[PDB]
Amino acid sequence: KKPIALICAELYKPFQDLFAALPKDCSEECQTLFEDIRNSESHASAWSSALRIKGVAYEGFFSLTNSWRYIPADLKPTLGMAIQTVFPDKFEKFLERTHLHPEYRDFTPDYLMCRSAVQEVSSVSAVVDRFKSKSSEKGRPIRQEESRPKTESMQEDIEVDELLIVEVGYQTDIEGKVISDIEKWKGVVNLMSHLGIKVNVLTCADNSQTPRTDWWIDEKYVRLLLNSISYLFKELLEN
Amino acid sequence: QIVLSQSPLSLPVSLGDQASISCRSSQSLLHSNGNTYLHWYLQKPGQSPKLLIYKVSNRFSGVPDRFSGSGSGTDFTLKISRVEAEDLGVYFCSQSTHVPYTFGGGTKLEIKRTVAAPSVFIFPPSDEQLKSGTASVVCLLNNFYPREAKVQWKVDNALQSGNSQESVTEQDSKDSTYSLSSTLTLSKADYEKHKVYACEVTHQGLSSPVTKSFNRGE
Amino acid sequence: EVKLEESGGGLVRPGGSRKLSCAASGFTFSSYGMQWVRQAPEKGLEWVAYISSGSRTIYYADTVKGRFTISRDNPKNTLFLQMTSLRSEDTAMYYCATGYGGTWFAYWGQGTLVTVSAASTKGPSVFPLAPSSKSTSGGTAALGCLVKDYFPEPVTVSWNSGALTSGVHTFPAVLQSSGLYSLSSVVTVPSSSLGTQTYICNVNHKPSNTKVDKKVEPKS
Ligand SMILES: [Mn+2]
Repeated sequence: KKPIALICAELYKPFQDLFAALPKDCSEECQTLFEDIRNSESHASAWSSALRIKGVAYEGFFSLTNSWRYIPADLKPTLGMAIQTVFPDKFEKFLERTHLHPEYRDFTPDYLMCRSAVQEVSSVSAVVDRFKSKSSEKGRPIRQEESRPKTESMQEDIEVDELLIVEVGYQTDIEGKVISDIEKWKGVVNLMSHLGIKVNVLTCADNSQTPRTDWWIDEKYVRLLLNSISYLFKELLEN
Repeated sequence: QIVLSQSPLSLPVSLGDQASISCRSSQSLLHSNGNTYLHWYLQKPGQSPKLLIYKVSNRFSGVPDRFSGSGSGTDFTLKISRVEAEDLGVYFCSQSTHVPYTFGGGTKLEIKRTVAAPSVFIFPPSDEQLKSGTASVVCLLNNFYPREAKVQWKVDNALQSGNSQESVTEQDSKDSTYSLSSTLTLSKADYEKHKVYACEVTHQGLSSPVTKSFNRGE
Repeated sequence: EVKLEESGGGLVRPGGSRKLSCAASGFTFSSYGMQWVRQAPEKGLEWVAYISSGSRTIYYADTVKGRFTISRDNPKNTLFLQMTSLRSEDTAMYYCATGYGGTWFAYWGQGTLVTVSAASTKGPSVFPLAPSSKSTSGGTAALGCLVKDYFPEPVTVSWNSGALTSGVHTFPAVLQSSGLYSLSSVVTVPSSSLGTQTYICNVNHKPSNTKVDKKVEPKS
């Protein structure tokens, strides 16, 4: 019985608390989207907007929890970009081996980092360890794959550049998300093995049923999403 | 797994001469990071291994400079430019490019010397042991070179098999010879039913095979 | 000086367990990967396990996987190898090593001997190898001792409390089908000293706390 616009007014404060905590660029994108919902003629149009908010806000909060930079989708580097700038001596070979699979060059993960525009991180192993720790401590489904030429050992007398590819998400089928993600990147990982490039792929996901202390985002951010974007989804259906 | 094939299995060499030892890899040891993790070790008799050369050609700090290594990919060599007495022992190559880290089977460096024929000695069982129900007969091949020797037991001219064991010393660090023992073990009852206990030794330093025997009751 | 000191070796029953330790000194232990290597008697070297400085990466030989755990305590400068479900094939000298800057074996310990066997500790029977005409060549006589049926390995043999070292050949032990060991030790001496010099072989077998002194004499 409530019009979509009136739904947005009742949730004015929860959504103000949301926009205040998200990173700037992320906060603006959700704000634009929110006014699209408020001015949404249809329930279909509103629903797609709400979904995009759910994903954008969650990723902003994932950036905050890990102190990583939130990158709007438009600015996110592709795999080819990372290879070209981070491993320039191998980019030509990278092209030849992606002739039969050129979509590899256009793979765009949520986070594309390298060891200290590809973002930088102080240690890739530390990031993998904390994912592996919480997965083991709380039972949270992850998938994780490292490139490895032949059966090469790690070495102590030299340092090599390396990539960390990360995929995140806020959807109800958590196992389905990490399974599909790792399957998408498997060919790439195997490609990187044959080029001698060291990469790690991580993938994880939360849904609203996950206990508020066990998410990949801080619990304070869990309450912000549950109080705003998830209530909005409930209002949109019951009206 | 990387198989490392060493040749020769053993290397006789005169003091002051050069020596080359070959290590063949079943796959390239070039690591994607640019380095090649092939290394060389000397194990002297009784001691733990010592690193000689790491990543193909870097001499480990403190290692005498008569040792050097070269190669690339799957072919690698260790050279001792001028062999010294202390270089007696087993040389191993090993890689750490791939997991599992693996070793070659080892090349034994042998110091060449003039042929030396064995002194052949024989010892009847002692009365203490015979009191306990068994009879060991010892045949000793002392201070011989080179190592190839053949030692067989004959009791009353019947060849013995299945009842003797043999043991050989490492190459002596002072005189470069070998010593060998062969022990024939019979029951006391079997021992007292035969007379002639003989040790037959073949070695190139002898003009012909030497049978060294005794009569039981003598 | 970089030093690695292993301990923890000894006798174990098949299927049994054992923990090796390695105390490291002379370098910043916590900054370097550590390794275990082993050598079965009379055989070549075999790599066992590696562990990175921060313990994140661990590698095992396929033959110890599921039975051996490598670990370390960096504030205590100690490397460990926990051995379980051991087999006779695991009998070996076990060395800890490090590359002090790479994955090569630059520094090694003196090693610790692990024996996996159901044989029961036993001191040796020591029998004389008496000098005689059958053991004389020129002015030289050979004599010795037969050191029979001891377990486990380590036996030390010396002559006249160590005073007699020239011409001594103590032979490597043979593992017998009984599961015990035997060796012999011989020495050549001037035949002119038989009956004027006394020859005593001293056999020390620490695992059974057995020390045997055997006088070796020409026989009547
Ligand atoms: Mn995502």
